[PDB]
Amino acid sequence: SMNPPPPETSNPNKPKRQTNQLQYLLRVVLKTLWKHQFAWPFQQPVDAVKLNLPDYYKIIKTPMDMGTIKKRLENNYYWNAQECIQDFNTMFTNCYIYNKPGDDIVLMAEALEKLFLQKINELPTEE
Ligand SMILES: COc1ccc(CCc2nc3cc(-c4c(C)noc4C)ccc3n2CCN2CCOCC2)cc1
Repeated sequence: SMNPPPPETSNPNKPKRQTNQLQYLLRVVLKTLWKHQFAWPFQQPVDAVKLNLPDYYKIIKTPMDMGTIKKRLENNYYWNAQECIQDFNTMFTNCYIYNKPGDDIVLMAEALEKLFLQKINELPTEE
């Protein structure tokens, strides 16, 4: 029932670059969701022990959270913008898999995902 180690956030064996899309992903997308009233449950890995979720890591094999995404962006862990977009999508999908329609956390994830999609709509073009 213990938690796994958190996802990696710093990659020493990978080159680094600054693109307009990565700048938007941190400055607009991540920062807009991070400041939202509903952000706390998504700001660090799910602590299944503290929250009394013993089957969480039996069901969710690709955990992801915004604290991880934020550190990945700040650390230039991503080379392609799509790597970051897929991490946001994984985070929302995990919430939907584990929880039920009508659960408060699901409504919160749905509101954050709608906001994510509104901001992704204006992602700049690839170089
Ligand atoms: C006692 O252990 C903790 C552990 C983490 C946190 C951070 C906030 C938090 N993190 C959460 C993750 C989830 C969640 C996600 C995300 N995916 O599935 C589940 C299920 C749901 C709710 C969460 N909440 C608020 C929970 N409430 C209000 C705070 O006291 C506990 C009850 C607070 C307390």
